[PDB]
Amino acid sequence: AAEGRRLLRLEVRNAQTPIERKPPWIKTRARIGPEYTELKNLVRREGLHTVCEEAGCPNIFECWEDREATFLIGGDQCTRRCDFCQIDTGKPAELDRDEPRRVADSVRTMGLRYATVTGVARDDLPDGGAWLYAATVRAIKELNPSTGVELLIPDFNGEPTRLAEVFESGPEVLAHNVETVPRIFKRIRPAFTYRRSLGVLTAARDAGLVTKSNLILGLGETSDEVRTALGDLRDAGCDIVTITQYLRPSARHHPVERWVKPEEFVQFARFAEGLGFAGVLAGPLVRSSYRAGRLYEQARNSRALA
Amino acid sequence: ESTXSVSD
Ligand SMILES: C[C@H]1O[C@@H](n2cnc3c(N)ncnc32)[C@H](O)[C@@H]1O
Ligand code: MET
Ligand code: SF4
Ligand SMILES: [Cl-]
Repeated sequence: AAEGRRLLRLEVRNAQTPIERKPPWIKTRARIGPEYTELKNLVRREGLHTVCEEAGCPNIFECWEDREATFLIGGDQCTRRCDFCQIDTGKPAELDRDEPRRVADSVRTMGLRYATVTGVARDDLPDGGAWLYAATVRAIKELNPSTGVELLIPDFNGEPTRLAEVFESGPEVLAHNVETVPRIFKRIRPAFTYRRSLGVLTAARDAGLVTKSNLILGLGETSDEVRTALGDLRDAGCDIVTITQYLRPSARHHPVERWVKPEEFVQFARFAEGLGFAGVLAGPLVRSSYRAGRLYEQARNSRALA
Repeated sequence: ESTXSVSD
């Protein structure tokens, strides 16, 4: 495909920028443990995937030690390719219609009171995987009546009826991440658009859902553009936002253009609070699902409302 | 699985 080869050129050029030294404030909070090994056995036992593993998240030992983990539904092959993401690009296997039950069963086994779920893009499917995402939320809630669900979705190309199907499943939080700013958006997430992704949040808000998004900093954006994007998110109706640092998965991935200082993240968090977000969490290794249940509770109690 | 590198 012409698009894959277009990206190959960019990735080969990415690799001309040598891997960056990480600043000293970027460090791993934990080591392997019984809880990690047990969670990993379960995930493999149930033929599931986690984004924690597939996207190479550095918090995996910290989160899993706390029995917090985020499922990746739809397989481990994505039909899209974003220049920060190390999840495999490929042709997905057949739709596993039994996956929603197994996620739900795993949540029960884990005894989770809040479950976080994301997945890959499924452009191979007629409905782009809308049924899969909805059914996973439904399956979790059926098996786990008092468990909150946070669902981090692709955009389903912004198609209203695909979106409506997902929204109808009624997650406690609907997340969809704009990730970066309009000037460089195409260079980072070419299969999406800034405005389409904002429109997904607005659609979720209009459907009565609490909404969440994320920004990945260090991709070329300025802090002024970050402040504009936070305003855009808020105005679009986004309730909860995470503000985070890009880690480069490999030489073939986008270079790290800057390391945002911990004090700068504090300032971004304050700015977002000031704009009226119900929930804000900022920091270099903050991630969309990171401590999400605790963030949800905080949002659920805020004057802001959500 | 392959975890992104932090400071060395
Ligand atoms: C699963 C979520 O993890 C985040 N994500 C994925 N890869 C990276 C990375 N290299 N750096 C930072 N955040 C990342 C995105 O926000 C995505 O939505
Ligand atoms: C696993 S990344 C987050 C969900 C979706 N694939 C997206 O990028 O929009
Ligand atoms: S759509 Fe989501 S899973 Fe697919 S490459 Fe982009 S960030 Fe990764
Ligand atoms: Cl679609």
